[PDB]
Order: sequence, then structure tokens, then C-alpha cells
Amino acid sequence: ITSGSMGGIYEYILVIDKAKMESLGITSRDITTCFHCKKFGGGKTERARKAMAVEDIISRVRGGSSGWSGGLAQNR
Amino acid sequence: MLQCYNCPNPTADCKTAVNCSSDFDACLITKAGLQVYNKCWKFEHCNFNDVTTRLRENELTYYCCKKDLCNFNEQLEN
Repeated sequence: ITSGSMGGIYEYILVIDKAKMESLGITSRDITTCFHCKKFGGGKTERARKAMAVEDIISRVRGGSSGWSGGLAQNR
Repeated sequence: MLQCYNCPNPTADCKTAVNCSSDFDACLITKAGLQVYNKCWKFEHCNFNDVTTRLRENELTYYCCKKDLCNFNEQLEN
């Protein structure tokens, strides 16, 4: 080594990403007729939901005491 | 009295025939893929929202009729 800085560093990163997607679809027919009277119906429906979250945090302290390096790593 | 097929569970050829209680005024059939349902029902309950929610089925066809024991499998071509 032939240069120096003596000091302390603190670094903190937080990323959060979330997504939600939902969809619903329906198609239907209803019928009635009379000639005796008669009634019919027929159809389909589909539904979907998804949800995602990621939370990533990194905190690091390079410095001067185990106690307060830990404390600062916890609670800025 | 109303008279319908009213099988206790989906049955591909429902034979269980009953006089319906006063709760019912129509005979429903539904075909729901593998399943077939024949029930004492009501023409007001013969609505796709009801049939779909109450059967918990995604794709189906259903028919309702007034005559005695009239709700039978060949009534639906599906």
C-alpha cells in the first residue's frame, strides 16, 4: 500500500418492487321462448389474480466500534 | 305441485324424481363439462350469475322448464 485515507464509511440501500395484475372476463347468453314456454342460458367466466413483492435492504458500516457500527447498521 | 328431477349430486342420467317443495317453481338442468345437474329450481334462479356462482363452474349450459319431470339430459345439447 502507498496511499491512505483513514475514516469511516456508512452505506445504505433499499429497493422495493411490487406488482399486481388482475383480470376477469365473462361472456353469456340467456334465451327464452314460447310456442309451453322454455328458458335456456349458457356462458363462461374466467378470473385471475397475481401479486408480487420484493424488499431488499443492505446496510454496512466500516468504522470505529462494534456497538455503534451495529447500532448504525440497524437504525440510521 | 311442481315435479322435477332433483338428484342429490351431479348425475349424468339423473333418475331421482320428486315433487318439489313450495320453494321451487321450475325444473333446472345444467351441463357443466363432466357434470350434469337436475334440480328443483326457480325461473328467477335460472340466471347465469346464479347458476355459475352456486355451481362454482367456469363453463356451462343450462335450461329451465315448467312441465313435470321435464329437466333431463337430452334437453341440453351443450
